[PDB]
Amino acid sequence: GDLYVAGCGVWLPPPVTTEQALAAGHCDRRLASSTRMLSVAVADKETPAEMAALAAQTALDRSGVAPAHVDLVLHASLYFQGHHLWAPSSYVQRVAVGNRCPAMEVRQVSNGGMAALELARAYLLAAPDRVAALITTGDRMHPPGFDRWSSDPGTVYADGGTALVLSRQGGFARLRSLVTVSEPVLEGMHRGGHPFGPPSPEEQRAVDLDAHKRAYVAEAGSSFSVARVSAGQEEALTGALEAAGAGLDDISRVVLPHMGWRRLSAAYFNKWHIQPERTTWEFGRRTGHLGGGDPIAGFDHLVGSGRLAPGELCLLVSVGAGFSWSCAVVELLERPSWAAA
Amino acid sequence: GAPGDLYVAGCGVWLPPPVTTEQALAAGHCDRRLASSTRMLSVAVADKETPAEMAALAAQTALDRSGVAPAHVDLVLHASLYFQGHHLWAPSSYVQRVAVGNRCPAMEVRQVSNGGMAALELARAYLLAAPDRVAALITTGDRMHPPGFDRWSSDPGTVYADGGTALVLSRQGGFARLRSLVTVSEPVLEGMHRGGHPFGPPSPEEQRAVDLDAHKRAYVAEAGSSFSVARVSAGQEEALTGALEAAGAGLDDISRVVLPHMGWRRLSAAYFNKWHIQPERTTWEFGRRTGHLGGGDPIAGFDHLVGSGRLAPGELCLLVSVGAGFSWSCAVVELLERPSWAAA
Repeated sequence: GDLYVAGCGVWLPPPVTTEQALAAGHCDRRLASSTRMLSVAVADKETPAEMAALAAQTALDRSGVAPAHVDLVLHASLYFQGHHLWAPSSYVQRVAVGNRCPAMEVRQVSNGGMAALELARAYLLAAPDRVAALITTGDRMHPPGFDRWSSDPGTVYADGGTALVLSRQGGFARLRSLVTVSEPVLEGMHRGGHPFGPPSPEEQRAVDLDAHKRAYVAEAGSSFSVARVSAGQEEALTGALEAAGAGLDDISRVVLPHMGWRRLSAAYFNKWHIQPERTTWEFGRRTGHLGGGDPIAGFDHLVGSGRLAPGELCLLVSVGAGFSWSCAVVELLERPSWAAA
Repeated sequence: GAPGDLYVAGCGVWLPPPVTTEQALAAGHCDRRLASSTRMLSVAVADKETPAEMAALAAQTALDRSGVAPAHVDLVLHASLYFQGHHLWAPSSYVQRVAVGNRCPAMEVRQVSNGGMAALELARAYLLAAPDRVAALITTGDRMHPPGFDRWSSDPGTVYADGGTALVLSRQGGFARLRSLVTVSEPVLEGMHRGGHPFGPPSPEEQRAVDLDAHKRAYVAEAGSSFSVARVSAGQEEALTGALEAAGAGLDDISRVVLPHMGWRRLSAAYFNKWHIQPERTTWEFGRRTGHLGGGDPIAGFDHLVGSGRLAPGELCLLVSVGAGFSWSCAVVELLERPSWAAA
């Protein structure tokens, strides 16, 4: 009883070029060069749930699934959703679905999209009469709290929404495997306070992940850190491929996080020895890191541009602070009508 | 019991020291009118502890009491409704590192004040979706401090507490059985807790001091007071009746009702004068000394009832929870035995 992907979609605001960022002083020459980012999607006034809802409408329309058959709505994100004590998943449900199933947030930092997929799968499988689930992501990474170029140097953060419709009934792709790996010993890498003590008091101040990474490594050790990160990634990869009865050579396209060149090279290209041309590198480098929606955006790009053929397998690769890793193997069954040739 | 029965195997809270209404009056946080309308006696307030800390502390109590091995914890879910202290950081992973020490998936679930029950819904699904799974840990934690939040006036009529709660859910066994759990959603009401047009897109970000009363008035003006009240009422009724019917029970069959830790005025309008039940049959006295624990009230309330021996074997408990959105969850829980951590 494998599940299906029935629809997917994105809403991306207009790109800002690396050239404009250089001219505005947001990016410097070394950072442009190390990341090799071409542009990043940047929202003027659209808010995260707004962008999530626009993406959901597209994904639902494409899926053909009726509102009455959406049994769950999960909205994932990693940054402030705009209003405290307010329900962004309810906005998404109101705007994009119009139905009355449960709607809630799921977060797992940059692995939020896949985390929601894990829980949505369980939800659909937990009762015989359930049909589809809507997963969305949305984030808006603006000043003063965040610097999309320098809060986490090496990765350039985008504004935008993504959505996927998961179904037990049918769809244009089959979810062949989905595996999540957890190394919570690394949780201290993304906060202040002692890595093996309680979190430091809250600031305030703009997000600065580099400062926390340096402190974590100083305490835990560089060798320990790198090895444990590599191990988690390896476990998710191998876990997902084995569960689908596949090897990396059987994968036609790999959906990777939208990190800069140097990070992807270290984590993936020079590690697994896969070619960048077989991945979503070119798409990601124009888009930026979409909170927890990268693997949805990248899969959506691959399918919509006809780069994936019936019977071909796609590997989704996602990671977030925590750390958590998810990999999934998806088999494309048919080219959907919204796709290009 | 039967296969697919779910049980509460453990629970616990971590509550920081109470600040009395008197202290709040003296300090200017509260005026005598709010004190009188809410009838609050005290609220749990943390000095230095952060939300995941309090969650992990509560989780340690709940896991120890449950006697469930870390290897048998198949999922960790952490619910909350306010800033967790560090952006792009994983509070659920902190809870996992500190309180569980294992490698199952750990994530956050949020549904505002209904978060604990939303996490319970997904925990239940996760456990039932695979034959081999055993237990799941659910935690809540929140720290409602200035300058971002005013626990007495950010949402007048409810006084917010700092603290953590936790519950261990199991397919294997426990001291209580989950007889039903039902969640209701009325998303037409989402605009009530935000700026922007209630039926248009949200207004730009507001990290600033939270002020719900302002957004609520705006909603009612556009949507209509009559519409607003009726839809809130209907959602609450659907969750209640759905949970009772699913359990084979009527309200008369319920020994204790776990209510949100709201102020007396809000509880009277939504529950006491509507359902015609007595405060003594609810967690009113506990809540009025505790305050609104983010999405964790029904866990703290159930924990209180079991821990103080108020609930007896064979008796049924009704959990009542609600959050902005709006979302409602009700659950019927049957106490099977008095656990060893309880008194009589």
